Amino acid sequence: LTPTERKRQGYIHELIVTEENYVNDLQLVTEIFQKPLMESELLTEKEVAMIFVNWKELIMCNIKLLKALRVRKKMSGELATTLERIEKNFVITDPRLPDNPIIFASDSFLQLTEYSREEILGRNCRFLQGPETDRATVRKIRDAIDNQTEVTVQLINYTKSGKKFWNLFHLQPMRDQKGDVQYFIGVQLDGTEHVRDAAEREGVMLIKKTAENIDEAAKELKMPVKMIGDILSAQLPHMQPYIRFCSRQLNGAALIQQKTDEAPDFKEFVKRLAMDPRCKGMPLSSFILKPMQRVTRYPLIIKNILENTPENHPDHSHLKHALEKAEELCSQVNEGVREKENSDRLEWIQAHVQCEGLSEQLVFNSVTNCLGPRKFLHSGKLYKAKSNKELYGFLFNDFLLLTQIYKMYKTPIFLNEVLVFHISHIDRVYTLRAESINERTAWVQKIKAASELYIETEKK
Amino acid sequence: TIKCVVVGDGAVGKTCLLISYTTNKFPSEYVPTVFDNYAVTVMIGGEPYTLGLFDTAGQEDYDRLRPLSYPQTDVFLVCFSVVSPSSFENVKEKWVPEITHHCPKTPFLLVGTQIDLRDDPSTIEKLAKNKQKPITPETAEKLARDLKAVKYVECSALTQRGLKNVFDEAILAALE
Ligand SMILES: Cc1cc2nc3c(=O)[nH]c(=O)nc-3n(C[C@H](O)[C@H](O)[C@H](O)COP(=O)(O)O)c2cc1C
Ligand SMILES: Nc1nc2c(ncn2[C@@H]2O[C@H](COP(=O)(O)OP(=O)(O)O)[C@@H](O)[C@H]2O)c(=O)[nH]1
Repeated sequence: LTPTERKRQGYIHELIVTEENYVNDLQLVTEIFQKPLMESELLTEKEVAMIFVNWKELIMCNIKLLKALRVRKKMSGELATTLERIEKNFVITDPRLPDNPIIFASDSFLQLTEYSREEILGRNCRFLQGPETDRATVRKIRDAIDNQTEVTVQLINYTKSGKKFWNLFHLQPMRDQKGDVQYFIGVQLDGTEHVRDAAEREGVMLIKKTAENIDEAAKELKMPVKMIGDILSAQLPHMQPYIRFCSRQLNGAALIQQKTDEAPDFKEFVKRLAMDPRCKGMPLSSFILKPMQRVTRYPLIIKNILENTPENHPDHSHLKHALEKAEELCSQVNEGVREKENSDRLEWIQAHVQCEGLSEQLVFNSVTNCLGPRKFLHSGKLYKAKSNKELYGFLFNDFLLLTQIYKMYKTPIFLNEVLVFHISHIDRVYTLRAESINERTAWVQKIKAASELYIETEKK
Repeated sequence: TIKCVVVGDGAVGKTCLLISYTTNKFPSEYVPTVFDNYAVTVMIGGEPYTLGLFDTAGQEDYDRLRPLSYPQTDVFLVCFSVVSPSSFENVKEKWVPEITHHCPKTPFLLVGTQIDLRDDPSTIEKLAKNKQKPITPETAEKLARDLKAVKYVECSALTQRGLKNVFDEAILAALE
């Protein structure tokens, strides 16, 4: 096993194992946190929905994924228990995989060759060959594989230790219903000499009949497929509920923290729920991170599976497309957090700011002139020098709105004609006092950044 | 329970030092895993303390997902590879300003990682080709003062040198 291919088997293992633990962790929260809190009646139905939100929808979303990953591993388990009734020396190889690796080795083959199944799977059967092995006979086996036809030859093979033995070897393809070759069956009949006449004729019939049983006992069974990207590439586009969860999970964490401080009964109640040994000593709040942590760790896993998957591997075409779809999901979720917060801020402003003395009806949550959707940036208490009027400003990406504790103060100051504490608009010069130096830093840095963004975009 | 969060650039060794600390062994290349939220209990002066360990790996390039881990954080671990200078620059340019913004009352350590590669001849060769030199502790201790970090620590998840010490000093910083 090459170090590269060994890492691949390890990262594919990581994907499924961590998925098992993740789906289980989702179900733990529902069992010992969500359902108890729903009955506790310390939170209203709305308050519970503000915390766990579509947790249930995330579980069904990943179970469908988990079952798909399990079926693939189950194929090798159901097959092994089926081909266990055949106590003969045989291996099964996958031509569609690089260098035609052994995807299955019988128990009898391992006893004869003195090899373990872990030292064999994923390698070409050429390791059985040695010094006295007739290279001319070996090329007869190669041709039959390239020609996709059966063959039966006799050649010297060696064990793990080096014990010599003649091998009455029979090879035959395993075609599907469509007619294409998908697998190869290799039956070994160990001996001590090169069998001839009646001894050979009998042996040839035996191994050929053996291969016929293997082809039938393993037929109509969807064979173990050594790839995992095909599933991920088709399952990840359905991870939409993650966009919804993470966008609203922040309000939920702040809801619990609030309920925790202003109610000592609530804090102790939740802590007792976390005393479940299944929690490994972790609080409820940390479990909320797991859905966000899972999507961000999907590209990390897939990327490592991909970088240990060769170009000529049929999984490379899928893993590459899956990693693209995985990274899209994170971005959509990442932006989903930004969009939900933005809407929450703007809708709050829409029904709290009175717009009088204005020509057009100002809709905050709408489209700007050249920047698209309007974005809230900063807002804080602002005192006007030489007047000391209690003002309050809402900074956006396109303009600055000055209000008063909300009734509008003046005409909405656009940022394509604003300058940078001292803030300058065309001729008019505004002098505004900040509450602190750090807040004066926050305003200046954000106003200048938003102003320059407007200008450069307008200069196109 | 003390919540400790590990932050820093990608591939600086955040996940490894977490795994190597909790599992007492450096992650094999053939058996690689992620780091779920883990809790360990160490003994300092006869007093048991419980650490809440969080891994922010995979979030570095997502600005709205990163701060989700930040609430209720008791101590941060701002990480940089002593071999990677760009990870050392993002300390004062990104990570320390970011945790100061979200958690201004939360103390943080300056963690230099992968210190076992600082003497490695093969690694210095690659850094020499880009006119770069591995970050000496004297350099990093200067950044620790300038950014008002509690202190500076070095560790190798591979050698386990000063690995235990990092999380020990992390606890002491959260008891201030
Ligand atoms: C299913 C199967 C079983 C095989 N079993 C043996 C075997 O037992 N002994 C052997 O020498 N070659 C066996 N081979 C052939 C080798 O795997 C390999 O294809 C052959 O030695 C040609 O090697 P080459 O491509 O490097 O020239 C088997 C091939 C297949 C497809
Ligand atoms: N020599 C050495 N290598 C390390 C150490 N820590 C991490 N690495 C290497 O860094 C690579 C990825 O680091 P990782 O733990 O994923 O960093 P992260 O992405 O920030 O979490 C691994 O392949 C390790 O070989 C260390 O202490 N010593």
